[PDB]
Amino acid sequence: SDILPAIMTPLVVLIGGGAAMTAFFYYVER
Amino acid sequence: MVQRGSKVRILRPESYWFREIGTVASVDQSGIKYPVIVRFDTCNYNGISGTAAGINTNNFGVHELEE
Amino acid sequence: VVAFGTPEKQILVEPIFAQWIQPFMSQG
Amino acid sequence: KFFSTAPVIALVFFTLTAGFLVELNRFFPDILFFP
Amino acid sequence: LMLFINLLMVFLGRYAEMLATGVFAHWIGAGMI
Amino acid sequence: KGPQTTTWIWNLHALAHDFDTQTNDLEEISRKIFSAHFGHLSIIFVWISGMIFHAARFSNYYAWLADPLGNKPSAHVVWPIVGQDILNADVGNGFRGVQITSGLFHILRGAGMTDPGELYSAAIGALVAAVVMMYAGYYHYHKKAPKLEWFQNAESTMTHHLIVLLGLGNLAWTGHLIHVSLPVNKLLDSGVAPQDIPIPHEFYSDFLTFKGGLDPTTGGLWMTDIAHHHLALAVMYIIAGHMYRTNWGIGHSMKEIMESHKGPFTGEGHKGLYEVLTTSWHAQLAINLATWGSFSIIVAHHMYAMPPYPYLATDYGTQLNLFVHHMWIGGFLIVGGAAHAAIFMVRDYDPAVNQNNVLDRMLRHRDTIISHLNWVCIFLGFHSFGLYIHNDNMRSLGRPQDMFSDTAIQLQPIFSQWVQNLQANVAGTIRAPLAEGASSLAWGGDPLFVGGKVAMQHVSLGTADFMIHHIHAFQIHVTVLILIKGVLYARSSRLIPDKANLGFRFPCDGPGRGGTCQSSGWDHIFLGLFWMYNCISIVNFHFFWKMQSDVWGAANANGGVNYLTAGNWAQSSITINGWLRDFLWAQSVQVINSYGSALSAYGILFLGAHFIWAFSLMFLFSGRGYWQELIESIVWAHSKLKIAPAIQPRAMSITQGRAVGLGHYLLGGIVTSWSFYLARILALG
Amino acid sequence: SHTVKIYDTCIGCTQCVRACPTDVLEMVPWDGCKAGQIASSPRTEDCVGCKRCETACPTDFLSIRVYLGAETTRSMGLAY
Amino acid sequence: LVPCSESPKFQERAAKARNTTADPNSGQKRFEMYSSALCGPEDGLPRIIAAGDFLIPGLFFIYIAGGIGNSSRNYQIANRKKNAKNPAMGEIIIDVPLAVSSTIAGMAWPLTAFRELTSGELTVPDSDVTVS
Amino acid sequence: TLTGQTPLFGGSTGGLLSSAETEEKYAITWTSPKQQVFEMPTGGAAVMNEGENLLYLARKEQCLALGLRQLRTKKIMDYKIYRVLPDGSNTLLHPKDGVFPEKSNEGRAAVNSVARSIGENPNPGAIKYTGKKAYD
Amino acid sequence: ELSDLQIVIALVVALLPALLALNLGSALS
Amino acid sequence: LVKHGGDPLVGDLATPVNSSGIVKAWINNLPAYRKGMSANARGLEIGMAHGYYLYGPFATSGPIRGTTMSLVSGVLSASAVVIVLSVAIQIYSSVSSAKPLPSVTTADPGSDFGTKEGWSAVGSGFLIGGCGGAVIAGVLSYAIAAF
Ligand code: CL7
Ligand code: CL7
Ligand code: CL7
Ligand SMILES: C=Cc1c(C)c2cc3nc(c4c5[nH]c(cc6nc(cc1[nH]2)C(C)=C6CC)c(C)c5C(=O)[C@@H]4C(=O)OC)[C@@H](CCC(=O)OC/C=C(\C)CCC[C@H](C)CCC[C@H](C)CCCC(C)C)[C@@H]3C
Ligand SMILES: CCCCCCCCCCCCCCCC(=O)OC[C@H](COP(=O)(O)OC[C@@H](O)CO)OC(=O)CCCCCCCCCCCCCCC
Ligand SMILES: CC1=C(C/C=C(\C)CCC[C@H](C)CCC[C@H](C)CCCC(C)C)C(=O)c2ccccc2C1=O
Ligand code: SF4
Ligand code: SF4
Repeated sequence: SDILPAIMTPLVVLIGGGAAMTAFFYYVER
Repeated sequence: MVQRGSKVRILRPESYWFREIGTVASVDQSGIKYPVIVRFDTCNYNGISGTAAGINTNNFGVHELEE
Repeated sequence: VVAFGTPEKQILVEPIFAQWIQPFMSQG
Repeated sequence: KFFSTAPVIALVFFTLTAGFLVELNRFFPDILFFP
Repeated sequence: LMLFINLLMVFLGRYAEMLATGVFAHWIGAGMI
Repeated sequence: KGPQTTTWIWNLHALAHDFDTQTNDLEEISRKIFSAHFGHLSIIFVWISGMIFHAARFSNYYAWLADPLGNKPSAHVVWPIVGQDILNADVGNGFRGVQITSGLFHILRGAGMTDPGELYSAAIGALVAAVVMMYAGYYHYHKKAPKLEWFQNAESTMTHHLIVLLGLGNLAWTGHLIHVSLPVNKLLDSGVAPQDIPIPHEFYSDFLTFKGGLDPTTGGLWMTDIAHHHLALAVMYIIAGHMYRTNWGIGHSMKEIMESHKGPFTGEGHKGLYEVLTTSWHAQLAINLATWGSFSIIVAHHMYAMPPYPYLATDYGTQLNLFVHHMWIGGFLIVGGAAHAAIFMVRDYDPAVNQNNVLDRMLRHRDTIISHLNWVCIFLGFHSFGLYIHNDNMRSLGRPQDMFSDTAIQLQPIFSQWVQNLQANVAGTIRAPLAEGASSLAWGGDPLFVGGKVAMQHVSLGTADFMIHHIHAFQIHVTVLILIKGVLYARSSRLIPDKANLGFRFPCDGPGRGGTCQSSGWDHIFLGLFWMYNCISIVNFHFFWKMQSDVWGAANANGGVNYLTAGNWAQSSITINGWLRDFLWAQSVQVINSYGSALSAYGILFLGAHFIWAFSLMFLFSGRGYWQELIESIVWAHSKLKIAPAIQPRAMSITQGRAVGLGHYLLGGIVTSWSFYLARILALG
Repeated sequence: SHTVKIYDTCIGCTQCVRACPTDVLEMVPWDGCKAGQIASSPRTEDCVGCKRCETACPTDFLSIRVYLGAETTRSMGLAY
Repeated sequence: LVPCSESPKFQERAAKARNTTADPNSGQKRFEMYSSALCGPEDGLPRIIAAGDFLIPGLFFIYIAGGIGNSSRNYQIANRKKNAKNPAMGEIIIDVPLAVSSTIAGMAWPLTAFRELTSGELTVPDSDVTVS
Repeated sequence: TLTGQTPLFGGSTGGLLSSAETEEKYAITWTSPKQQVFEMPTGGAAVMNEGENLLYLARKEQCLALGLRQLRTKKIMDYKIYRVLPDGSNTLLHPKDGVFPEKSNEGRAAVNSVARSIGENPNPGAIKYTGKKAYD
Repeated sequence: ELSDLQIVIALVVALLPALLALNLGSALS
Repeated sequence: LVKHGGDPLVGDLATPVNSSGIVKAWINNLPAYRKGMSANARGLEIGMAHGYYLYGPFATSGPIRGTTMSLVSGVLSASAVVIVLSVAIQIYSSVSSAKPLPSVTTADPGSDFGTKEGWSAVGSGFLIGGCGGAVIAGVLSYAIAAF
């Protein structure tokens, strides 16, 4: 779990930020 | 409170001239809620931005006015 | 005055009450 | 009339006050504190 | 010289004020020289 | 009528020169305007007299004229009262005075004025020119108001102002040059002492060449080339002025030419423009200020690249001061041009007159223009400033190989580099032929050295120069976007269809429609001035840093130049940290360390300018509201004490708050840069 | 939309109604004041909120007061 | 903190001094004058302590400030008594006779202050003071 | 059905956008004495044809700006403003009574007239959690 | 010095407030 | 070629740029507008074109450029961008009601954009096309380099 940074960071920033932005988009556009 | 001339201190809280002496210039009209028409020396803020002059005379309430 | 090269002429006011009260560093 | 008008009146007054203070400073040296 | 005279004669053609036509021809001569 | 509110005073000063407002008839207006133009010319004559007078009376002019390299021009002695004596500098040969940067001395030497008598004569000449120009105004207004017809006579006025002034002024000046200036400068170069040189009353390939480049002694252009140039222009302008129709059958009528020019795309073409131009002062002031500003900017570039006057090149202080002064005047004038184009569009625009002409067609596609400018500004924004950001990130991330630079990823300004090769190598026998050399060394040159100093050299162009050029393109387009938007939407928008009616200056049309603050054409000039400031600030910085890293310097033992900043432009100007560190931080060392020296005044003005600038944020960031509330509390405190003034004190107009915000922002920012430049170049250069 | 409320002290100068750029205001007959009129605001779905009305009103504590809320296409002043 | 005479730094500053006024002796005169005041040992720069230092020039300042304030107040009274409409050519245009009278009655404010304080002439009643 | 002749205009970009179709246009119809030239509020100069002229604009303020500033100046006070829905519902708005709102006419109620003057409006502290506004 | 067992347990614990934050957020909406 | 206004009250000027024949030909036959395409087809062509284009900036300009791995960057980057656009289409369509309106350039836009069905179809197209585009461009880059 030295690599956990290289997984957690893209997951949270890119994937989570993406999913968050998508969800907030649905939320404010529905 | 005389129509030709007077010294009324306005007690209307929402007024530019609250607590200022003013000279009435019109007879209190029958059936007019605010018929004093006191003329105050100082001008009001009235006017578009950078309008120098404003309003000198407003139809003040009789109750609000006081000799 | 400092620019004109006469720092003497500065209005240096000493903080007397700070001296009176004075962890505490020199109040000039 | 021109004399009465603020700009000229003030121009003269301050060109006097400024010159007066300049003259004072010219004559008396740097006075930081009352001697 | 002939060239300058030729230009003045042609300048009348251009016009078709006399001073103006001549002036133009003079400059054309200056260019040719 | 009466001064009831403090706003009256402000309004007085504001609309005092708004002849359009005060008057109703173009006649009375044009009379006022003509009279004023005289007044103004007198102000300029006073000022010119002042400059040549100070050069005569309080100057090291004669010493400088003797030995320019040694001496530093200083026609500005300061009275010692509060210890400001220190502002008087050791400029050499023991003269103590404020080192002037106007280049007045270079002007006079170029004019071939060597005699103190001559200089006093010039001073008094210009001063009587002032005394007559102000009276001429009085005469032409009070005594004898001119006639509307004369004004509308644009064809006459063109022919006149183009031969009488341009053609004849250039011939006149070439006389004054070849006869007085050119031989005097020849003698002074040969080494004839100022005293030795004869007074003026005492009294073709030799004096007219196409050498190009610079006089290697003086560092200026060969005054032979100057004479030949001015003569050329005299010739051209005499002809060109003959190509109009004044009070005869000979020439082109402007209205004929204009109405001729139509086309597929431009519908009815220029039909109606002569009418609006003649009837509308503002239209004229717009076109003029736009071209006048544009002229000052060409001045700036030309005077640095082809330093006309003798020894100017070597005088780095003047070369900078003049580029920067002219850039400022340029930007300010260009914006006033836009201003008066908007004032025209609001006041002096008739839909009657303009009907499917080029102006109407502009207004009719004004969304495509604003939209496209918007786009080109975003585009350029990103592909100029965003390239610096890119580089800040890459360089800070230690990925210099990923940067835009002469190294790594390279954006070579090839069009410009090409034009440069095409002007350096293409000396003779192309288009206009028989040019012995390049018009300037800027195109391509080995450094010409006058004394230790590099007079002028190849101003290179790399990635740094591509980038900063796109920064200029970006900021000029944004300034155009703001200005052209304020012009084309001064009449109306989708937001406020009756803007024409609301006026040119109005604070807003109130809080509705989401808010309409700053929707007026005036408000567009407000915002345009901040972008013109940002634009010209970066142009002046680009100049300062490029000059002092790549052009200016000192010749050491080896051929190499000792550039003022040692060529850090190429690598340091391609990041914002580059600019903060290697330009503002690195180069503010003179102005910040200037206290207790000759340049202390630049230090003080650096601080005071920072203060005026910050202070303007008070005006720009706040609204009339808060201030009138606070003002009335303060008035209550004067009322308690019976000090309350006759003129009720009113928080300044919304528009005035903005105008002083902007005034202080501009004064502060400009003076700040001015302090920094002067301290650095007076000290170092 | 913006609620436009006309208060007791309306001196029926007809200044507001001539100001309103979306003609929200109609000068209606009223026995309350010497003027014989008052200001009415039927068409407040067309109130942009410019407050040119308030700006034009000459009475101290102006009777015409516009209260901005629930911005719509017509309030927000959108062509689009 | 220590007399400037005593402080060795101040003597160093005195040796090399910048002359403000044209006269060569202005620098030396200034330092000689400044010798009286107390100055910090490291700095050797005259300091100001909150009577000669601050109180006396404070008094002079206050006298002049009171003078100019009083003169303005007096001229305001002259404005509201000269004409039915005070502002028009009363503030924008300055009546030199009224002003000079106001100035002459100015600088007498210290004696005048006692009378003004008596019966609260200066203060106007809260009731009168216009405040929304 | 709100029929007039469209003022001779070369076209602009200042006109109706998708909202014209999607939501609601407006239409100003006025009677012109002459074929005179007027500033188009969209930006430009159009020439009103002789007699009834119909103009489809994008908001009421655009219509009332043509009317109040330009037409009324030309002394043309015949203009009628119609909210046009997509279905073609043309609804007269501006002179709803047929008389300019400045002139007092009967059968027009006092709308949003408030008895109490500005001064006397209630403080919000008092009315907290009632859901009544000060002006209300 | 911190072992993988520990890093995992920390994550698994942190997952609990995650679920409960989702729950509380939902509630407060 | 002159500027004229179809329906002069609408804010749309016919110009040589929006109403010319050559232009109308090109625009109206691009896969957004081209008549007689399944929405899926519209998307597959738009996608392929963009994926293929997108490969280039990424492969050429990115951080690992020059290396062999740059081709893989190019393809994955372009595909990532296409996946993000695929998300954008889905969420757009989810919340979109609006239909492409007839314009000067395109008198009959169509329904493929303007119905939730259409956008889903287009997006499925766009995704497959885009990632295909990007892969094809990398394959061709490797091919041409080798050859
Ligand atoms: C800033 C760009 C600008 C320029 C360069 C410019 N104008 Mg205009 N300009 C005029 C003419 C004009 C001329 C002849 C002219 C010549 O070049 C210019 N302008 C130029 C008059 C027709 C007309 C009125 C002229 C009139 O208002 O001008 C009177 C002067 C004013 C108020 C004083 C304030 C000027 C600066 C604050 C002072 C700067 C001095 C110094 C740098 C810093 C201070 C030094 C120190 C004290 C610290 C005018 C308009 C106006 C505006 C505006 C915004 C402008 N302008 C703008 C400009 C109207 O509102 C206004 C108008 O209402 O629209 C019609
Ligand atoms: C976030 C901070 C940042 C900024 C502001 C920034 N970069 Mg960088 N940035 C780049 C440019 C760039 C530009 C032009 C730019 C301008 O704003 C910026 N950046 C800005 C490239 C050099 C590089 C490449 C990134 C990369 O390649 O991104 C993809 C680029 C693409 C998809 C856009 C290409 C745009 C089209 C060509 C437009 C053409 C339109 C056409 C005309 C229309 C008509 C078509 C038809 C009808 C005819 C990049 C980097 C990179 C990074 C990183 C981290 C950054 N950056 C960072 C930043 C790389 O690693 C990476 C690094 O490797 O650097 C080498
Ligand atoms: C928000 C509703 C939603 C859910 C619940 C969901 N997806 Mg998708 N989803 C995928 C996986 C997936 C998994 C494994 C999964 C559940 O385990 C889900 N999804 C679930 C990938 C195969 C595929 C591409 C990769 C994909 O987008 O992310 C990979 C999936 C992850 C790590 C598992 C987490 C589950 C998330 C809730 C899905 C996140 C989708 C989000 C909207 C976009 C985030 C940013 C994005 C640009 C990466 C995908 C699609 C995609 C979309 C969209 C709009 C969605 N989704 C939406 C959702 C693409 O267009 C997009 C599209 O390309 O496909 C048509
Ligand atoms: C640093 C100060 C500042 C910035 C950054 C700024 C930014 C800009 N101003 C613009 C305009 C204006 N500004 C105006 C008034 C002002 N603008 C001011 C100060 C600024 N204005 C001030 C102080 C004023 C008051 C006078 C006006 C009146 C206009 C315009 O009309 C003009 C405009 O809008 O034109 C369209 C835009 C220029 C066109 C453009 O888009 O370029 C591109 C964007 C740039 C250069 C900003 C930085 C972009 C960088 C490269 C970031 C890249 C993006 C990354 C991906 C970061 C995203 C991070 C997320 C992932 C979290 C741009 C948004
Ligand atoms: C150094 C860099 C430049 C710094 C200054 C730049 C300022 C630019 C700000 C924009 C102004 C453009 C022109 C607008 C001109 C204009 O009309 O502005 C309009 C502005 C406000 O007009 P309003 O619309 O608010 O007034 C309303 C009335 O017109 C009716 O409502 O007026 C003022 O700013 C009032 C103050 C005038 C000036 C007050 C100072 C008086 C002394 C000035 C002395 C100057 C000496 C100069 C000597 C050379
Ligand atoms: C500070 C500020 C004010 C207040 C500033 C004012 C009222 C400046 C006017 C007062 C100055 C001090 C003018 C000088 C007044 C007289 C000339 C007084 C005589 C001075 C003698 C002593 C010489 C505004 O009015 C304002 C309006 C809109 C946006 C921002 C602001 C803003 O920021
Ligand atoms: S609120 Fe004002 S403008 Fe409106 S009717 Fe009353 S007095 Fe007239
Ligand atoms: S806010 Fe403006 S549009 Fe709305 S009612 Fe008042 S004056 Fe009329």
